[PDB]
Amino acid sequence: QGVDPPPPPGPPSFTGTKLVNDADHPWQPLREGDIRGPCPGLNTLASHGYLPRDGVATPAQIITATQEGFNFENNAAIVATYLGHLLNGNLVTDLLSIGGATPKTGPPPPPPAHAGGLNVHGTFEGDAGMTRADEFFGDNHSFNQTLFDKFVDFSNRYGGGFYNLTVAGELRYSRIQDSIATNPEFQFKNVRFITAYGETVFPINLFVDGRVTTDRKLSMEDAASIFRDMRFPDDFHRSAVPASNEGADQVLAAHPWVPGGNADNQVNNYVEDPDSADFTHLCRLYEFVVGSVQELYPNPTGILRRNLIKNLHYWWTGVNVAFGGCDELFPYGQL
Ligand SMILES: *[C@@H]1O[C@H](CO)[C@@H](O[C@@H]2O[C@H](CO)[C@@H](O[C@@H]3O[C@H](CO[C@H]4O[C@H](CO[C@H]5O[C@H](CO)[C@@H](O)[C@H](O)[C@@H]5O)[C@@H](O)[C@H](O[C@H]5O[C@H](CO)[C@@H](O)[C@H](O)[C@@H]5O)[C@@H]4O)[C@@H](O)[C@H](O[C@H]4O[C@H](CO)[C@@H](O)[C@H](O)[C@@H]4O)[C@@H]3O)[C@H](O)[C@H]2NC(C)=O)[C@H](O)[C@H]1NC(C)=O
Ligand SMILES: *[C@@H]1O[C@H](CO)[C@@H](O[C@@H]2O[C@H](CO)[C@@H](O[C@@H]3O[C@H](CO[C@H]4O[C@H](CO)[C@@H](O)[C@H](O)[C@@H]4O)[C@@H](O)[C@H](O[C@H]4O[C@H](CO)[C@@H](O)[C@H](O)[C@@H]4O)[C@@H]3O)[C@H](O)[C@H]2NC(C)=O)[C@H](O)[C@H]1NC(C)=O
Ligand code: HEM
Ligand SMILES: CCCCCCCCCCCCCC(=O)O
Ligand SMILES: [Mg+2]
Repeated sequence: QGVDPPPPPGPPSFTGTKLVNDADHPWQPLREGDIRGPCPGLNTLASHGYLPRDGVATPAQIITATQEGFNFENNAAIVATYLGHLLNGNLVTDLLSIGGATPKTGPPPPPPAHAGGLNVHGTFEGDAGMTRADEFFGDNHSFNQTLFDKFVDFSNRYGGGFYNLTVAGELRYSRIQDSIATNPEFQFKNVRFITAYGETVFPINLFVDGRVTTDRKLSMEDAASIFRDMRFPDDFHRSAVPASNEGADQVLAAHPWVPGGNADNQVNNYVEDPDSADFTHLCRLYEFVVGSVQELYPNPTGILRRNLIKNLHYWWTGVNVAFGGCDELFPYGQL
């Protein structure tokens, strides 16, 4: 009949480096029914058993796994997790697929809500990723070797054969240009505009071994291991401090860019969207997503309403800090 969802975990008691690829968290191959998706972080945590190996988890499990496995900073974890859960999870069973649809999330919600997982395109998952292709081309979730070859090429050209912040700036812009030129449905606004800059520094801040204190750069071997194989590097130690999107501002500054998309189902036709969230208007992202949730859940009652109210509040607790203060919205009132 349903779960009563607990508030998110706080930061871990211990926030230093440690071995995370350890005997208790072995890489294992996929079994029948195991779900993986567009996030290499969550994929790796699932494939090492930091998350349930089937790739379906509670918000609380995701937050603790990202903290334990990578030292993802607590508020960043809260912002990402409840965004994903509100839009793509089952609020009654409190389960989120890190990939596509699965009976493992339990009885479906009332449409147009779907609990279809992180693979669902258009409000969270979006275009111009590093190792995943745009949904327009037919597969937004699988590793794409051609795109990884470009990652390697840009690492050779700008990072001495490694991925570093200079490479991130160049690759992000070039990937936007690829999508402008080839994807007539290309969108780069609202949630995606914000998440696309953070995702380009996560490999530097979180995939580079935490024992490396200076000149942080990711080898192509380690990159392939995580992005393709969902496997921690041998002897991997997590970041020595909680971390998330440090340096994302510099990635944007290297090639200033404005939220928008290709208009009128045509390539090379990018039009700015002045109403979109951007990095000096972050609260628009909060308002936009609350609106999206109302479209998914036009008139909830009972346990569904209760769990929506709670999850919206949990998300706001992270957003309020991460975005430097946003007025909380109450689309369904209070408990
Ligand atoms: C991601 O990874 C990449 C790749 O690893 C990494 O790139 C390195 O980035 C750093 C900067 O962040 C680079 O280091 C800097 O290089 C600057 C450019 O150097 C060129 O020009 C120099 C200046 O020349 C003057 O004099 C000549 C006359 O001889 C004249 O023609 C010019 O017009 C000019 O006036 C020159 O010195 C330099 O050449 C030397 O070094 C090369 C070897 O690279 C050698 O072949 C030459 O014979 C010569 O010894 C080169 O041609 C440079 O200006 C800059 O200098 C500043 O800092 C140093 C010390 O910090 C001070 O001494 C100096 O006063 C300056 O203030 C600095 O050295 C580095 O070269 C990149 N490496 C590679 C391989 O690309 C990114 O940083 C990474 N990103 C992150 C975020 O980590
Ligand atoms: C892995 O990921 C890669 C990279 O995203 C996918 O490859 C891309 O696939 C798409 C779809 O086939 C390609 O898009 C098409 O590109 C044509 C132009 O290509 C040239 O120009 C680019 C640079 O701008 C070069 O990189 C490329 O090598 C070519 O020289 C366009 O003409 C096409 O447009 C036509 O169709 C659209 C859609 O209907 C219309 O809007 C247009 O008006 C037009 O008629 C189209 O956009 C894209 O070029 C591919 N990129 C690369 C680098 O290969 C893989 O499919 C994917 N595969 C898997 C399974 O891993
Ligand atoms: C906390 C919960 C998390 C959620 C809900 C989440 C969700 C997502 C989603 C939906 C994408 C696809 C983005 C898109 O196509 O637009 C993505 C990409 C990504 N995530 Fe996660 N993520 C989380 C945590 C993490 C962590 C901890 C890391 C790093 C350790 C990470 C690293 C990445 C990277 C690098 C990408 C880009 C992949 C690519 O472009 O090739 N994420 N994530
Ligand atoms: C891929 C996981 C992250 C997705 C969720 C990120 C949404 C907001 C990112 C941070 C934007 C600025 C906030 C900050 O700097 O603290
Ligand atoms: Mg994507």
